[PDB]
Amino acid sequence: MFKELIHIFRTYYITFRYLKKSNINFLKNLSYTLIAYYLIINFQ
Amino acid sequence: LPIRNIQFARYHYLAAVTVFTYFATRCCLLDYKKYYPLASVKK
Amino acid sequence: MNHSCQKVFEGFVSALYDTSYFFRNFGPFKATIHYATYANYLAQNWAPRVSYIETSTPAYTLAKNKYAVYIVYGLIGGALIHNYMLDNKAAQKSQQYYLKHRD
Amino acid sequence: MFSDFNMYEAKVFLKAVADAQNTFRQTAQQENQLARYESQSQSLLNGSTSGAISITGDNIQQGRNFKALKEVKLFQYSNEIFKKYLAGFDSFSGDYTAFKKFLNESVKKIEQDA
Amino acid sequence: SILPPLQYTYSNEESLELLIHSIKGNKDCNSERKAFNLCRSTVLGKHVEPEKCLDKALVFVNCFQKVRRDESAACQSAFNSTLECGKKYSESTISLGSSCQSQLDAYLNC
Amino acid sequence: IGTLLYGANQSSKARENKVATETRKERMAKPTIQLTGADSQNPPFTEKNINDWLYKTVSITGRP
Amino acid sequence: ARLWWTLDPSKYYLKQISSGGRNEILFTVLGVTAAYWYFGNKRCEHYWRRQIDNCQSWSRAQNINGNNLTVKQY
Amino acid sequence: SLVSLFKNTFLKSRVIGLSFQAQRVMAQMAKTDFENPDEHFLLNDAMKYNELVFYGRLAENWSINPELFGKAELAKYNEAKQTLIDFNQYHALVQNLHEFYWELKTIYLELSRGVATSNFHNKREVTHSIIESDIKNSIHKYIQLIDDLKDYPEWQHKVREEIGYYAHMIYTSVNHDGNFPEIFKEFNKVDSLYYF
Amino acid sequence: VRLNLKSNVDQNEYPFLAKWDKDMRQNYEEYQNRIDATTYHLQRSQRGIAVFGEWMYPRYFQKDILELEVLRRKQQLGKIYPEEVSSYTQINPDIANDLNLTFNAKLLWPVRGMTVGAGFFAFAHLFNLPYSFRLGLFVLPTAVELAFTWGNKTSQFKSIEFMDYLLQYRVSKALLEKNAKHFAEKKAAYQKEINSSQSVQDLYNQLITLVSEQAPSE
Amino acid sequence: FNSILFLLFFIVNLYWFNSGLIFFNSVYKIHHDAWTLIFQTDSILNKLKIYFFLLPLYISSFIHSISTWYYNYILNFLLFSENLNTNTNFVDYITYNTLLLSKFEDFNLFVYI
Amino acid sequence: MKLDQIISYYITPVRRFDKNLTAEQIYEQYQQAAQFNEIDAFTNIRFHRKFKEYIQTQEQSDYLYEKAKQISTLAQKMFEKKFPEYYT
Ligand SMILES: CCCCCCCCCCCCCCCCCC(=O)OC[C@H](COP(=O)([O-])OCC(O)COP(=O)([O-])OC[C@@H](COC(=O)CCCCCCCCCCCCCCCCC)OC(=O)CCCCCCCCCCCCCCCCC)OC(=O)CCCCCCCCCCCCCCCCC
Ligand SMILES: CCCCCCCCCCCCCCCCCC(=O)OC[C@H](COP(=O)([O-])OCC(O)COP(=O)([O-])OC[C@@H](COC(=O)CCCCCCCCCCCCCCCCC)OC(=O)CCCCCCCCCCCCCCCCC)OC(=O)CCCCCCCCCCCCCCCCC
Ligand SMILES: CCCCCCCCCCCCCCCCCC(=O)OC[C@H](COP(=O)([O-])OCC(O)COP(=O)([O-])OC[C@@H](COC(=O)CCCCCCCCCCCCCCCCC)OC(=O)CCCCCCCCCCCCCCCCC)OC(=O)CCCCCCCCCCCCCCCCC
Ligand SMILES: CCCCCCCCCCCCCCCCCC(=O)OC[C@H](COP(=O)([O-])OCC(O)COP(=O)([O-])OC[C@@H](COC(=O)CCCCCCCCCCCCCCCCC)OC(=O)CCCCCCCCCCCCCCCCC)OC(=O)CCCCCCCCCCCCCCCCC
Ligand SMILES: CCCCCCCCCCCCCCCCCC(=O)OC[C@H](COP(=O)([O-])OCC(O)COP(=O)([O-])OC[C@@H](COC(=O)CCCCCCCCCCCCCCCCC)OC(=O)CCCCCCCCCCCCCCCCC)OC(=O)CCCCCCCCCCCCCCCCC
Ligand SMILES: CCCCCCCCCCCCCCCCCC(=O)OC[C@H](COP(=O)([O-])OCC[N+](C)(C)C)OC(=O)CCCCCCCCCCCCCCCCC
Ligand SMILES: CCCCCCCCCCCCCCCCCC(=O)OC[C@H](COP(=O)(O)OCCN)OC(=O)CCCCCCCCCCCCCCCCC
Repeated sequence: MFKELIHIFRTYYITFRYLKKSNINFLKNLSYTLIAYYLIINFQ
Repeated sequence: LPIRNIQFARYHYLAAVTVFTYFATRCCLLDYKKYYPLASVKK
Repeated sequence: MNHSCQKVFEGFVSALYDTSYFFRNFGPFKATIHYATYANYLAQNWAPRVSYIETSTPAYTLAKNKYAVYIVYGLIGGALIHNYMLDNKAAQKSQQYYLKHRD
Repeated sequence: MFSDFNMYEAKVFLKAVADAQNTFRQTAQQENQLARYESQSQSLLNGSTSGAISITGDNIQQGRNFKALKEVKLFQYSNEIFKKYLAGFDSFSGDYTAFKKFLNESVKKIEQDA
Repeated sequence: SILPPLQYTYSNEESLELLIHSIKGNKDCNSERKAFNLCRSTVLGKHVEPEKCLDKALVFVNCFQKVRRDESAACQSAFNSTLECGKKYSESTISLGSSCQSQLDAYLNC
Repeated sequence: IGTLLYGANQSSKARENKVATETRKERMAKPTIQLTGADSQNPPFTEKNINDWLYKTVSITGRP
Repeated sequence: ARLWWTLDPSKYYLKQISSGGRNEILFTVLGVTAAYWYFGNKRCEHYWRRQIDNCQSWSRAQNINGNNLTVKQY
Repeated sequence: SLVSLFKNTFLKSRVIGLSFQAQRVMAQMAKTDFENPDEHFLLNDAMKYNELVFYGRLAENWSINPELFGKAELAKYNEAKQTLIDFNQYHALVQNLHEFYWELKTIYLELSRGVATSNFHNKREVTHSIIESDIKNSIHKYIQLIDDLKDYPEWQHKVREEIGYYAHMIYTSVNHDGNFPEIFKEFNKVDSLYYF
Repeated sequence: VRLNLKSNVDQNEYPFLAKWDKDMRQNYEEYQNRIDATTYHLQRSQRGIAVFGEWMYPRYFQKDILELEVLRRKQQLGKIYPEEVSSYTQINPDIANDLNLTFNAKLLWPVRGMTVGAGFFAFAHLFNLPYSFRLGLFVLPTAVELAFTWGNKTSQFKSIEFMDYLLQYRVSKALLEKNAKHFAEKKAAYQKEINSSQSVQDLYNQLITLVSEQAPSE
Repeated sequence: FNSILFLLFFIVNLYWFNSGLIFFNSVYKIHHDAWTLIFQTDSILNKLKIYFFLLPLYISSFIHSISTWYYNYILNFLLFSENLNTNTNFVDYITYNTLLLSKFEDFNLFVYI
Repeated sequence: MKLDQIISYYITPVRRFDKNLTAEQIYEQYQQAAQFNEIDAFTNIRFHRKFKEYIQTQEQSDYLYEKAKQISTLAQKMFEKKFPEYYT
């Protein structure tokens, strides 16, 4: 899902090509942390 | 090759996605202030 | 661009690059970034999990690796049910306490 | 238990009853608050005129005629009644029911002696 | 906690009795309640000079007290049946079933 | 480090003690309260509201 | 187009630790303890409450400067 | 010294375990390209790559207590430490090459956005002096790197195949007029012929 | 209740009270429609089933309850004038900044965001950046300012506090106007006898404390 | 002779002076007139402790006293007017003003900046 | 949350009164509770501080305050009888 979204953005947007796989992985980690925080907090 | 508790992992992923979408979109918890004009009244 | 603006832009970009390099490669800052990177790797790629690839024979797989999911489910369900029962008990206790205190 | 229509009827009726009780409270409180303001203003004026107290800036100072102040008389009589009738009230480490019984007995004694 | 705290502690029996009496009153003396709400809606009648609503509030309270004080024997019997059914429903911790709508309707039609 | 922390704690205790002394002196500066008769037989002092009477001059009659 | 949707876990995160399965029971115990503490505090705060409305519940208001709050009838 | 014993045991275990994998990790890094040398570890499988990266610094810096070490054990620990230092140097070299590759790719992306069909707002017919000079200096540095990598035929071949691809794309992206001969003088010697 | 819009208060004798009543009656219809809509939404969401409803009715429909409370208090107040906001500035310096975000009083432009965007535009012009890039860098700070501006239910909470304060102040003012004539005569002797402007309640409390401390019990 | 070392020492001195100012302000609020009883105590140990822990305050007060003395001398020279309030000798004046710390009673470095 | 539980939050703010009391009697009780007397200034001081030790519910608060008001009213009447001069 996240991989597919990143792939579509990379293949369609020329400017997105600047980001490295390392930067993509950092965004992935931040997104996973934020999703976990959202799931936990919504029940609090 | 064997994956332990693969069915459990699938169900956990599905439940996580369902809960995240539920909370993000509030699809089940709609708003009816728009429907109020188009509703009858009692008392 | 105009050559004067080119001089200004070159100076600005060189300053930005030098600042970034100094902040990243400074001793204490470098150590902090290194340890934080390894910690983030551990947190993301080695979080607690219930499903994993089993590359060991049933004779070489522990019973914990076979009943961990059941143990976790039991723990979580028992915690939730016990919390619900404690909520009911607290409700009853408060009701009785205040009723006997007055009205 | 009951239909939602009946539940909402009950909710509305309870809201009305609560509002009526609030109306009673507001009426009584407003009347007694006007009376209290009038009484306090008159007491302050009487004290200032008689010289019992001197009111300057944001402070009240004891005057030469302090002993004749109506507030002083009220305080003395309050102490006298708390001694004669409502004795032991200040330090009564009893149960709530015992405290209520003590208050009732004190009220009865005051009524008898009045 | 976000839920409001309770002011007066009502026993289960008292709560059920007051609820049933409130439902009965909302039918018996709705006119007085409506007049009281109308008089208390205004700023002058709500905050500044609430005393003007005192008579209407007294009338509404008298009507509610009359409703609470079941005078007719049939009314007392219907209220007792409804209250017993409500007590059973409340005390039924097991999966709940039939409702008390029939008994409520009989008490309201009494 | 331990003795420096102890010295800081001692200075804080000194400040707190002087504040307590000032407030207690202010409380004692008030006129004495004479408890006689019923009040003397039933002193107002109680653990529930002792802070109201702490460091307050009271003239009380009793049997030592 | 290519079909890609699937609920199956990714093999990148399915690795085990050297000593056996991943640290699941320990983290579950920690989470249970944290949830117990949190819900106990919430229940204690929620259930043991009452609202007392009387004269002693009101105190004189003051500004952020500490002075008593009074507004003129301008 | 219980604390010293625990520290030495941890250091030995981690260092030896990762020294046994440094060969595979470096082989995978060499196999992968310069755009994302850690692409395999990030996407497919992290074969102790992050562990090596983390524990290289510890091997370099943290002290040792020989009295807690044996003879063969100490020799093995020294060998593992040297292997980890070599891995650190290899990673630094790979990072430098990757950053140079991304510099060239940034130039290529700047050119591509200029010729993009969607670029209805920043369409420029003639290449400008700033980017021309950037291309010239980047090509000069690439030629210098190729010369410096003469003693490592495999490294030179990989550097060509990876980095010079974008240089060839830049060459193709512009017409052969203006300052083009001077800009691509060094490239035309060998590199242009290779990318044909 | 469909209250009439013609206030029954005498403007000649109770001007502020008449004005307050007129404003309240004028806005009552609209605020009552909004309150009815909110209440209907709440009750239908409660009537919903399982996760679509009752199971999580009281705890997750918090914004609706907050809006209902704000609407009720604003209906009771009728209208808000800048004088009262300045008065409450004593305890809440940002009272206006919170009331503007709580109520639809005036259209709010992200002035700070637009200024930052203009600065980025100047930077882009100086360094010869594309117009698309500078337009994006103008939009981004505007979006950040709008995101940080809208929402902010803490502003709604502070608006509720301010509205409670204002309602109490208006009730006290109405009582003052009602009893001004009655207290006129007493007011002159109080002005001629007491040179302090402090409140009668505060002075009487201080006098009670002074009596309790200094007066002999006897 | 290093700029980095100079800046670090200056920052440390600023933090120490701010902490001393806060401590002195609190102690003065508590000892409006009795602060000297503890600040200038005859005990050598207490005197040394106070001087060491308020060195930034004492050096700042010394600099302020020197500056005020020189400024007053300049004013007297230019205007042929009076003395430095009184005819206090240089040693007495400087010692008195350096020992006096009440000048920092309402002063906080962070607030001033 | 069901209506059976929600209605509790609307039943709680209603004070409990005997069903045989008229509205006039309830209003008289409220008037007696809110009554004002000069001597209240000190009797209130001596009463509320004590009542803080026992008040945990609104019913207890109501009962204690009503008894305090009744005592204060009796004391006010006795004081008026004793000191007719201040009230002429
Ligand atoms: C109300 C709440 C608040 C809302 C606002 C919230 C904003 C939050 C912050 C946004 C920050 C965005 C910028 C960072 C992302 C990355 C950008 C980037 O790569 O930078 C370099 C890249 C520029 O690269 P370049 O080298 O200059 O371009 C050549 C390369 O070839 C180009 O190669 P490329 O493929 O890489 O470039 C594609 C580039 C796109 O750039 C382009 O190539 C062209 C952009 C303009 C297109 C204009 C339309 C052209 C005609 C199409 C047909 C339309 C017909 C309409 C009429 C129909 C009638 C039936 O695509 C993007 O920008 C990607 C992100 C786009 C989405 C996010 C931005 C949304 C902004 C919406 C508001 C715009 C302002 C108000 C406008 C309305 C006023 C009335 O982007 C920019 O620097 C520009 C950024 C975009 C500026 C705004 C343009 C308008 C966009 C409208 C989108 C509408 C979508 C519908 C939903 C809208 C709901 C609100
Ligand atoms: C400076 C450092 C660097 C900073 C960088 C910036 C970012 C921040 C990084 C910081 C590091 C932490 C980040 C969070 C971790 C991220 C993990 C991740 O991305 O992994 C992706 C990776 C995704 O891989 P995948 O291939 O997509 O697989 C995922 C599928 O979901 C496959 O999932 P699965 O199948 O493996 O499922 C997961 C497994 C995981 O479960 C566990 O083992 C965990 C359990 C919970 C334990 C919680 C422990 C918490 C301890 C806290 C202690 C206090 C901390 C205080 C800190 C103070 C500061 C010192 O769950 C279960 O076992 C399911 C349990 C379901 C229970 C069902 C109950 C049924 C009851 C009924 C019983 C039967 C009744 C029958 C009645 C019959 C009547 C007829 O995830 C995993 O593989 C791991 C699983 C996911 C774990 C999520 C953990 C999130 C934690 C968030 C913590 C936030 C705390 C914030 C604190 C703020 C304080 C101010
Ligand atoms: C507000 C909430 C905050 C908390 C939540 C946070 C959540 C978000 C994540 C945060 C991530 C970012 C953290 C900030 C970055 C830290 C960077 C840093 O430390 O800088 C040093 C680093 C310098 O070290 P270096 O250059 O890497 O090393 C060469 C130096 O010459 C040094 O040479 P040396 O050989 O003399 O010294 C080596 C070592 C000092 O060496 C020693 O004296 C021995 C240390 C222990 C070694 C490991 C023995 C383990 C034994 C087994 C334990 C088992 C426990 C029970 C479990 C059993 C079952 C599994 O000193 C260090 O460098 C210490 C680094 C940190 C600890 C490293 C050890 C990790 C493993 C043990 C702890 C975790 C438990 C694991 C259990 C499982 C193990 C299988 O850079 C700096 O100097 C920067 C300073 C400025 C930055 C801030 C400094 C903060 C200092 C914190 C110290 C904490 C000590 C541990 C406390 C434990 C309390 C329970
Ligand atoms: C403006 C402030 C921004 C601060 C950012 C946060 C602090 C730094 C990160 C600390 C570690 C975080 C945890 C690990 C996450 C994963 C790291 C990772 O994989 O990143 C690399 C990955 C590779 O990208 P790259 O472009 O090739 O590398 C960066 C370029 O070299 C260079 O491009 P550059 O643009 O990054 O250049 C630097 C530029 C920065 O440019 C910007 O303006 C950045 C704009 C984006 C901001 C992103 C904000 C993310 C917020 C979450 C951060 C996680 C920690 C906090 C968690 C709680 C948050 C509530 O300016 C600076 O130097 C910023 C100040 C740096 C001072 C760092 C002080 C020590 C660390 C203190 C925090 C440690 C946590 C302590 C926890 C508590 C302990 C008690 O970089 C990214 O993820 C891209 C985004 C940048 C992330 C932050 C900077 C990472 C620097 C890592 C350099 C490593 C050496 C390079 C290879 C050398 C081989 C020989
Ligand atoms: C709880 C409250 C307090 C929290 C304090 C947190 C403090 C964190 C500070 C971090 C400082 C920097 C660390 C640098 C690394 C140094 C250590 C090291 O290299 O690892 C050595 C040791 C083994 O490493 P290794 O040899 O390289 O093994 C990996 C290789 O792949 C080789 O692998 P292998 O196959 O050979 O197997 C080796 C196995 C070996 O593993 C072990 O031996 C460790 C097993 C676990 C612990 C076992 C012992 C348990 C008892 C401990 C008793 C301690 C008592 C302390 C008493 C103190 C009294 C003063 O390694 C593992 O499996 C690693 C496990 C990693 C676990 C990651 C957990 C992530 C999730 C955390 C959040 C969960 C929230 C869920 C909520 C969901 C609710 C629905 O690793 C660890 O110590 C694991 C540390 C992982 C946790 C660190 C990050 C925690 C951050 C939490 C979130 C906070 C966010 C807050 C906001 C952000 C701003 C504040
Ligand atoms: C609040 C703001 C709202 C604004 C709304 C704006 C809506 C914008 C919708 C854009 C749709 C997509 C096209 C633009 C973005 C493309 C991005 C992309 O990846 O494309 C790159 C590519 C272009 O790049 P490329 O093809 O060179 O590919 C890149 C190749 N390299 C890397 C080698 C350089 O695709 C396009 O841009 C295609 C553009 C097609 C344009 C079609 C226009 C149709 C106009 C119809 C008008 C109809 C009028 C009818 C009137 C009737 C009257 C009666
Ligand atoms: C030009 C414009 C450009 C725009 C670019 C924008 C890019 C944005 C990229 C980031 C955002 C992506 C959002 C994707 C949608 C959300 C998906 C989601 O919620 O899941 C995230 C992830 C799982 O999904 P994903 O990793 O994507 O797919 C894996 C397939 N196997 O979930 C995680 O990994 C989170 C961690 C938890 C996972 C579930 C764990 C098990 C669930 C049960 C937990 C039980 C806990 C204890 C018990 C509680 C209950 C009692």
